[PDB]
Amino acid sequence: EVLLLPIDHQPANVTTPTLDFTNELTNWRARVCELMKNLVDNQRYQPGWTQSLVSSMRGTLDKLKLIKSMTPMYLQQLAPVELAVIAPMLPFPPFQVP
Amino acid sequence: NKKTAQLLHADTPRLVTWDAGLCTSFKIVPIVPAQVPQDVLAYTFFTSSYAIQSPFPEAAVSRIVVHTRWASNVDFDRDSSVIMAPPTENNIHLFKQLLNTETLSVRGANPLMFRANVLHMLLEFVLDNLYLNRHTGFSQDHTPFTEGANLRSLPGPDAEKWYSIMYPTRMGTPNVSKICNFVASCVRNRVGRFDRAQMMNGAMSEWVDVFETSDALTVSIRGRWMARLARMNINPTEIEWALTECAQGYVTVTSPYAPSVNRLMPYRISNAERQISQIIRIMNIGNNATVIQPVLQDISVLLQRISPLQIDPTIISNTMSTVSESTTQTLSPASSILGKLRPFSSFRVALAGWLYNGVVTTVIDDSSYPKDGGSVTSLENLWDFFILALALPLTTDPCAPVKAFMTLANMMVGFETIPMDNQIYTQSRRASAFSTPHTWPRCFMNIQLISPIDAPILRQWAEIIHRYWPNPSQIRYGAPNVFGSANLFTPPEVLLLPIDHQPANVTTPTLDFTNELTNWRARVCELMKNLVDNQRYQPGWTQSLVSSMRGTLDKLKLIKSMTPMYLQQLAPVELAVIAPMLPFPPFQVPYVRLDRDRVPTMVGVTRQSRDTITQPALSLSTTNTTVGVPLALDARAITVALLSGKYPPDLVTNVWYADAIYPMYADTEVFSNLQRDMITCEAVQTLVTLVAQISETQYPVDRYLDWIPSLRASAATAATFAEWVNTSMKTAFDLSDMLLEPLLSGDPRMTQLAIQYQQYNGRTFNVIPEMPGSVIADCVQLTAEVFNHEYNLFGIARGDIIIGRVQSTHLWSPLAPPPDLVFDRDTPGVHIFGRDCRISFGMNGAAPMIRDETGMMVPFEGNWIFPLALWQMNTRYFNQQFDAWIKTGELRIRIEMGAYPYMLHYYDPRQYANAWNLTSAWLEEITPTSIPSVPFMVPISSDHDISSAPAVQYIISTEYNDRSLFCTNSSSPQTIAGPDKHIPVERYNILTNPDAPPTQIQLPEVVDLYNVVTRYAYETPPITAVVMGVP
Amino acid sequence: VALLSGKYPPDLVTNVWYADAIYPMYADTEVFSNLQRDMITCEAVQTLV
Amino acid sequence: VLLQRISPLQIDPTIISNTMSTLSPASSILGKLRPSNSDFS
Amino acid sequence: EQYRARPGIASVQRATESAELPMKNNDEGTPDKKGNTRGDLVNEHSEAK
Repeated sequence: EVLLLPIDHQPANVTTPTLDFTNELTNWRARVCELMKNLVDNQRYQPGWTQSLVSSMRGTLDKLKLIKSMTPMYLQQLAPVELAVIAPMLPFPPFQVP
Repeated sequence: NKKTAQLLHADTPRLVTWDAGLCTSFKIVPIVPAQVPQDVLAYTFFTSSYAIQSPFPEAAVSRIVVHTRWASNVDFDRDSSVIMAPPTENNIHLFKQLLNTETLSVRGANPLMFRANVLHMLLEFVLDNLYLNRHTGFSQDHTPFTEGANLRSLPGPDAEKWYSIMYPTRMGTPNVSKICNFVASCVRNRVGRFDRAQMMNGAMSEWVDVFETSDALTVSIRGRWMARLARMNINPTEIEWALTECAQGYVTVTSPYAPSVNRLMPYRISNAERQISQIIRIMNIGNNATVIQPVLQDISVLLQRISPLQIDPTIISNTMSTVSESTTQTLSPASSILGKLRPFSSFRVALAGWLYNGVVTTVIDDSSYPKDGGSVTSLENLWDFFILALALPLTTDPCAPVKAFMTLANMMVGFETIPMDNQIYTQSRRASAFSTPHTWPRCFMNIQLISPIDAPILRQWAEIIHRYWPNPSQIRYGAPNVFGSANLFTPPEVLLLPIDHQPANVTTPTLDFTNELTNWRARVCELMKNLVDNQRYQPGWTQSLVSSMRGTLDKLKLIKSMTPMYLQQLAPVELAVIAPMLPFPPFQVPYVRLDRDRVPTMVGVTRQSRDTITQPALSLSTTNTTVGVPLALDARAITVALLSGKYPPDLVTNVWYADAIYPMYADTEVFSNLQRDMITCEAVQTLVTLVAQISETQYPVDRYLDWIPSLRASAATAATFAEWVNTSMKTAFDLSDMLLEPLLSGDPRMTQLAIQYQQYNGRTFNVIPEMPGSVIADCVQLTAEVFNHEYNLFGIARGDIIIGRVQSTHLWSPLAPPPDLVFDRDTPGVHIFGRDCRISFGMNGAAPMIRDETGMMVPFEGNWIFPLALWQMNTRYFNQQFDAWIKTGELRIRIEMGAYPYMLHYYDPRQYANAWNLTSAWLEEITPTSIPSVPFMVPISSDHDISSAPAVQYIISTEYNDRSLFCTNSSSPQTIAGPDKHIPVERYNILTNPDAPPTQIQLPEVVDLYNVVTRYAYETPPITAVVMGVP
Repeated sequence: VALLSGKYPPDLVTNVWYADAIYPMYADTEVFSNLQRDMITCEAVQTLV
Repeated sequence: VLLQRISPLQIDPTIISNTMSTLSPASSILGKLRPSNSDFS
Repeated sequence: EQYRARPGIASVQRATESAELPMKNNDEGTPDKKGNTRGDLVNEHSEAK
């Protein structure tokens, strides 16, 4: 009766917040952003960069970090359901490996 | 560029609007005509037979209806009306105007969108009523109908009609008609003008209070609207003072001293309101240079026009034409320097930049540094160094010092060497790269690391940078008693400067070298001169070239430029005098000299929050979007400016400025902007307050429409909703640009405003603005609170319905059924149906059965309870299986709806009437996405014995919903058969109850249709009209 | 990009949406027939050996 | 494909476009993502 | 019939209509009634590519 997923799944609920750092995927988006930021902050890793791009490079990342995409929300709530609603009807049943 | 423009000049909202008509939003309409002529009451009885104009409709049936400004006569249309039709016509289209993009049927609407729609409706109900009640004029009554009262006159032709709808107490009472009875029982003395404020003999009354038709609700709305503006009012003197204070004395204006005629001039707003918009302002610009640049260029010009300083390059050329040198020489210090200077834009801009280092950091363009880095062996490069050294200090770039240093270090490679920090930021790395604190080389902060023996010049250069780099200062500007303060990280009135400002004590200037920047030129030259006379460098130049080089340097040192002086004595003032007039007020962050620990490393703003964080102060650090960009200037130019400044011959500051500034202070664009900010903030709060009704926010808030159904709202539906709230606002205030768009990014359910900046040492500074109130918001929530009672008046019925056959001759209103006919969940032997419900067909005669909610299976008969949704998700199957039993059988269903739009169908009681055809259609047209207005079949009330006849009904309500009914047979003496209703006294409390104060209202339980209204006539003149300047 | 820019329809109502998504899809189901085949595919293998 | 038209999720790049609002780091990332391209197989 | 499915019936059908389809038979490599294996004379690595 099992269908394996490489993601954590949660109960469906459209009221869910866009910036829910509880969602594994949303958090990753964040964490990866703040990393880059830390990287670019001191400009120790980019000589030959004539003007300070920290300000801009930062905001640019901040914008991506806080963008209101609902994709993660879906990939964790509905996506899983949909797949399950299909599996059984498929002509070539699933074949997974942990 | 759409943003760019909005910074320089945003559309100003249309605040002041007047209404000379009636202040009411409800109108009484006739549904079923009067029974005249008839077989019993002779026509000679009815008032209508004598052409007597009545205050109310003369008809068998009349109901109240919502219709904003139906009697209003205004100057500006806020194009946001809410118009309903008589309940006998379909109104569905008003409750499907929002999220029903997927709703197919035209007669239908989706219920889960009801609350959303209703909400927005109320929002417009308010917006469309935001006017000031204007005072017109009167005329004493020349008849005895009233005891010589003063009756107000409406403008426009075809006016005689109003005088009868206006004052009901004025009608005569000869009849025993339902109408006359009412009128007859009202207090006589409360009609016409009530009281006034006559100040000038032979001028208008400042305002007047007066009795006349109107509705307590919209009256209150307008009351608070005026209340809010009344707070923004300022008077001529206050303005005189304010302007005078800003100009620092150079300009003098005047206000009159004598009895005025009351003027409404709304402009004063709270600091809070200014900060909030200054953040929104900053928000939509951060990182995009091309938006802020044009702003600087503007100020750049403004300066050029007012500043007495003029750049005249010929100065450099003249002094240089006397430099001594040999012709047999290969190089010419004199020539080369001129060809390097190629003798403005960048200068004036650099200054402007001082006002916005919060978001813009000026820097010297890369193109101005030597390609390869330069070499102290190249006369050309020595001048390159010079140019840069003189310019750097005028940029807001907090790393300039280190660059000014490295700039030389780069040329000294191999000649003089120093201990750098690591292998990446080496002594040869382009100076222009040390753009952040983390890069300031150790030896630059601890001079001792530089050998006074192995690197004498380089060291000395450092000692200079340290001891002579300009010391920042400040100057006070503005006048907050009127303009409030847009400052965020600094104190009000404070304007920081990256230079030392020592006000001048005279008005008749003379060359002066006792300036901060003049020494800087001096030192820089002296250094060069030393680099040349250096015992191990001087042997490489012909003894002649040295003399020339020296001579030149001396002439540069002792050049007679005024710039350095101007920058210390006048420039700061000029800026301070302009600041108050800018559209986008200054946004600074402390200028620290070499105290790197305090260098700004980040500035960001938040407009949303995270997960479960509800306190701004906690989510700020992790929900801000960084702001700011660099702007590059041409070092060449800037230097030429600093080298060739010149004042007009016979200059006299006290006069010069008095002329130059006057015109600038005849541009009231400033004041206009305040009004915008005022709105920008009303808009924000209005959003959060409404949004919090369809979704769950972090703000405390009222809640009255929870009974009207609404879908589970996603961050998408949220935004879509917001978008409407936005539009409507702009539309009502005649705005064409942005408003709320900056905040609309993605999800609005957690909006919040705050800004912060951070130092190198990691210390951070937050700034959470105090949300001021909102009249718009309060007013919506007010009408919402009233909606919770007068809902029927808005075409909405509350409760559920019961589809079941009921045939009899009786005449009750299906909208006010008789108790024993309704049942509920707690009634005995009732079956509720849930999710697992299914149907098992009958067989061999047996009956079919549907499944209970507890798992009991019953036959198609009895009293069931269905939540609307359940039917919707099975319309076809159900209509097919049940309809037959509902019609001729013994099945009665109660559909749970909560709230629903309704439509009435009146019929003649003496003739058979079966409502099936009507309800059949309803049921059949129900969809998992829509439902049409519930149809009710109600009898026509009569005023005389009438035979009787059967009537088969199928739909009745669960609770009273006939509050829309105003009166029956209004012109007859009494209603004998059918629903009887006499003119609702409760609505005319001021007239029906003598012991009540004139100023008493009954909201939010009852909307009185006759109150005391205050009408103003204040003047709204242009500032230039009362505050005059003295040229 | 997909991860960065997704959104639902503002008037979404799962209960309805998926109902409309399953009906037509299950109505064309072939589960049953595949089951019968699976039965033979086996018998075949078994027979062979 | 089945999954695409059975799913209520919609992909709308403009979201990115509207958030950036524009060497420029901002433009670079945009040119790198290429929002105009509507293939998401 | 005041209802319009969402997602649309047609849309979903065509879609599942193609998912329904069973994967293709792979003769290549097996023998025919005569005993000769069918397919082309190509290297296993090349065929894969």
